[PDB]
Amino acid sequence: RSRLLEDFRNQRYPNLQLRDLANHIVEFSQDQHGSRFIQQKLERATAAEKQMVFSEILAAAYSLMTDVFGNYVIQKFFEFGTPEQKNTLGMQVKGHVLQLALQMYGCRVIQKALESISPEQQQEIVHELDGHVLKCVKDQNGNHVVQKCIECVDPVALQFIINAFKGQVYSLSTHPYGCRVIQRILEHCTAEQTTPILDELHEHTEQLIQDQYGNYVIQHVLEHGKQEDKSILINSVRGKVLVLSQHKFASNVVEKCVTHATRGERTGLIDEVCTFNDNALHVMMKDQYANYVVQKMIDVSEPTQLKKLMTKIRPHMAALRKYTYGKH
Amino acid sequence: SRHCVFCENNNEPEAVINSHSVRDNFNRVLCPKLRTYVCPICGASGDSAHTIKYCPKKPIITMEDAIKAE
RNA sequence: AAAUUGUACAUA
Ligand SMILES: [Zn+2]
Ligand SMILES: [Zn+2]
Repeated sequence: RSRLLEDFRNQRYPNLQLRDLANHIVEFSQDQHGSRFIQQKLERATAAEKQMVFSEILAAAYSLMTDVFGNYVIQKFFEFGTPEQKNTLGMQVKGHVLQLALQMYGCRVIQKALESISPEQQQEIVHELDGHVLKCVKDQNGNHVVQKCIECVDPVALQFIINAFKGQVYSLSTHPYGCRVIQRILEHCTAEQTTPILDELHEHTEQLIQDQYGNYVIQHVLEHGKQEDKSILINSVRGKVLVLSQHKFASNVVEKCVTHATRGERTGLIDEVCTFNDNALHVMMKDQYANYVVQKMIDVSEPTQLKKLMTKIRPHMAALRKYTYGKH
Repeated sequence: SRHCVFCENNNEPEAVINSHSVRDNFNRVLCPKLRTYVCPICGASGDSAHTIKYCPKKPIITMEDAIKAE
């Protein structure tokens, strides 16, 4: 360290002001207490000192953004600065957005920028990252950025990603990070962008529900998509309710299936689980996952199915009392 | 959490309930009542002991299996 | 008597 950072890491300047940080902000932003101080005292005074801090760091931006503490600095600037500074920062960032998005703190900052900059520069960054869709969605950091873009940009500009997904919607709806990207896609797009991806999903529906991540995709379509898609998925389960209420992942899909449904779908599935060969009811009330399906069935049915069900498995109650289930 | 759920839902006396936890800081099994039990399905005992409903080999039951069992 | 009820979402 130099002199001033050894003077302030011991805290010897209780009345410090931005102007007092001259010629040491590159070292202050690399220290915790210094990045907190610069961060918290950049809302008062005039913009002259803020212009100073902007100038002393515009020379080390490519490192302060890939810095564990400088990234809060760059963030706060992208949030509070005059648009001239927004553009002046925005400029030198292009040419390395691949690397800066692969790196942790740089991608935190990238996210922080997309909610305050201009739409035009935004689309500049969009056209920056074409094609690499593969290596970017399949990353611990690229996927968060991708999500923030799905939240903040115009869908039609992003439509190229809708074309980089065909042939891959399966191997990505089953991907630990891709599935979030797919949920963001379905919750933030147009009809003509969700349509091909939704068909791609309706292809591999079977293997998707028994996957520990695709079932979040299904669950997301069941409580947010159009009624039509809901019915389309609801029918591709009739015949397997017992086999799936026993599955650890698919059981949640069953719950969120009986919740959102029409009277004909609810009554249809209730009828399917009414024709179970006695001991399969025992599998239901007994098995560690099915009983959740049972209860979410008890809570959302119409009173006709209610009184035609409180009796249907009323004997097995006696075999359920020694568990944790207190059902009146 | 300063008490064992298993011994509580099994209605063991309150002293036993608050005398141990179910599992471990290492995520083994700690409750002696549950450590004594040998799984009739997978034989596992003690450190990985578990009851039948939660056994990792409790087989998936189809419809045709529910028909054969009659 | 075998009883505990169930899966994701990142920086000091
Ligand atoms: Zn115990
Ligand atoms: Zn076992």
